[PDB]
Amino acid sequence: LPPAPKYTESLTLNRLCEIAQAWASMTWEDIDDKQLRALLTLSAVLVRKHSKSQLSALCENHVRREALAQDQASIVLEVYQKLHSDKGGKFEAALWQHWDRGSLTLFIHAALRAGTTIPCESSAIVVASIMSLL
Amino acid sequence: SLTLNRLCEIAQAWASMTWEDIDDKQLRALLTLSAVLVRKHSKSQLSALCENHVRREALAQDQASIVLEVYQKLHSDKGGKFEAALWQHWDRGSLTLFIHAALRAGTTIPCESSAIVVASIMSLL
Repeated sequence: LPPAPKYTESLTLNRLCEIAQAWASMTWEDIDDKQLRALLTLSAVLVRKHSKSQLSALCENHVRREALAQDQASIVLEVYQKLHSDKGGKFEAALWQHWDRGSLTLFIHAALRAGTTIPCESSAIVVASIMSLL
Repeated sequence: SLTLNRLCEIAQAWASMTWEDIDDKQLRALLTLSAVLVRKHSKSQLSALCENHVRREALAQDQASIVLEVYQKLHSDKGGKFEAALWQHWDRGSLTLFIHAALRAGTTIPCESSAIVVASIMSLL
């Protein structure tokens, strides 16, 4: 336990969140693959900003807003876990090249909706503690 | 509830205000806010926080290691264990300055070290 110390436009966490939420609330009926590829990277990073305790939370926000069968519910949770653990973009890259690009679009979009919408902290006493600052 | 976005709006609102008139109740909540916010950054960016924290505080490199240690131990923390130890062990002033610098640095460093990931995400602004 260590002693106390003795005496334009960057991608801050705040801006990551504003981008993710801005795009999550849009309709994507005109995006090219460059925008989708970037949305994929945004969504993988956004997942990694959540604690893994909350991984399940994202998934089952995702399952409910998209009305998925246990078939895809299982797959969705595994994808969130493989993105949360992803190193060097290996799994992300596999997703981009191998998944059907339209189902990958639906997944990316629902992932941005879940990341900007679930609580980032499960413990209610931490939630109340932080929210007392107003 | 406490989404990532509102966690950030809170941390940014408080980092940019002056705490010359806050009680220990507000400070204790602020320490918790900064531990959560540190945990939102990837572990590779810990050093970035450290260097911002040192440079904005005009701290000797002597202290840099100590500062980085605190960041890592806040980043590791489960059950608020280390957070609690820190709170009761450090004096109010050292703790105020560190928490405040942590809210400035946490809301302002890039959250991603890779320039290609950064350019890709920033193509959507």
